[PDB]
Amino acid sequence: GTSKLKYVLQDARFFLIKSNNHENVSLAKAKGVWSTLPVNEKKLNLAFRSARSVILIFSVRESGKFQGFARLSSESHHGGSPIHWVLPAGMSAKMLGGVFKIDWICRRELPFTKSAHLTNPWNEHKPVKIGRDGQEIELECGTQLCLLFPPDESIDLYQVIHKM
Repeated sequence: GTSKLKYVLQDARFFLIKSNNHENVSLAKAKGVWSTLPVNEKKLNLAFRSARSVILIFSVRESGKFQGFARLSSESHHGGSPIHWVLPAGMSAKMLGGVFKIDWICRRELPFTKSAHLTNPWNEHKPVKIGRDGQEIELECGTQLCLLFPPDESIDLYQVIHKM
């Protein structure tokens, strides 16, 4: 069903994540972590304290798809085991030093062709697929986008709900 999913998304904030490569999204799905550049890291940390749920919606550049979405379960932290991110050109490991823990809500993909009817008021009403890494997605557009994903029957949102 979708009722627990809607409860998790109630009054959530949504952020678009643009990964330059598939490897890092696969690592994130296996390990339940994400790292981003400092400008977005600060924004996510602020958002985490402000809303019952902060949702990251992942898209790998050039893939034409979203690869899933996840909920922040922590603010960023430094000093753990260095995550073996594949680093884009010009990006240093220190730039991804802050690690967020995430709980995946859906690990299925969604093609951009299926979200063409959704525009983001916080990015000039451009289709929600369009946006820089870290672009915030307005509540209604983000909720509807998440509800477009195929159900991920492997995930039990009961544990997620208890962290809210």
